[PDB]
Amino acid sequence: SHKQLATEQYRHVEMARELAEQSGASSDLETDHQAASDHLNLVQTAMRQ
Amino acid sequence: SHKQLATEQYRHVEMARELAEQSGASSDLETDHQAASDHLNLVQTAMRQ
Amino acid sequence: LQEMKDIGVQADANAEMRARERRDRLHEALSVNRSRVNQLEKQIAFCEA
Amino acid sequence: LQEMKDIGVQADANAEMRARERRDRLHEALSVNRSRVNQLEKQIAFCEA
Repeated sequence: SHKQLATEQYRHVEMARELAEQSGASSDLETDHQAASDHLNLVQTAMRQ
Repeated sequence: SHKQLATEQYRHVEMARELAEQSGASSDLETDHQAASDHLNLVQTAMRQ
Repeated sequence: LQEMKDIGVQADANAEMRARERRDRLHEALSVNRSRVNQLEKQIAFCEA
Repeated sequence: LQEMKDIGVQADANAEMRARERRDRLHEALSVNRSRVNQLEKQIAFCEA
């Protein structure tokens, strides 16, 4: 029992040390997609012109 | 212990329900905010012209 | 000028920055609310499990 | 035309649709990534407790 749980904890630590990075990357990507939508709007405007 | 389990079940049901409500609210707000940003861009264009 | 009439937006500068402020704070408030809802839902799942 | 080139956008309808579709797909994929992070964080919490 004692040896099982510590290893399980370490595996979970690894998984969290992946999730946090995916989260930060996702937020940065959100900003990037906002900028991309801005570019889309610029193109939209350029259509009429 | 059976009575405590039943009571916790009740509490859980209540909270889950209200949170479903809030999730729906958040989605509607998302749509609203899309429209909002569109409006902002429109206004900027009007400025320039 | 006909194009200004077509767009129809009154688009005043005061209104301009005001609108952008309103909508941007609205975006961020939305995101925060979504995060809070997610947090609470995770708590509820904890309790159920 | 000088205005066109100052904004510098190519302003071709085909590229406009393609870019907008790609950015929308990236929005959706990123939302999927955030959701995935959420579910895996839920799993982290469950396992840890």
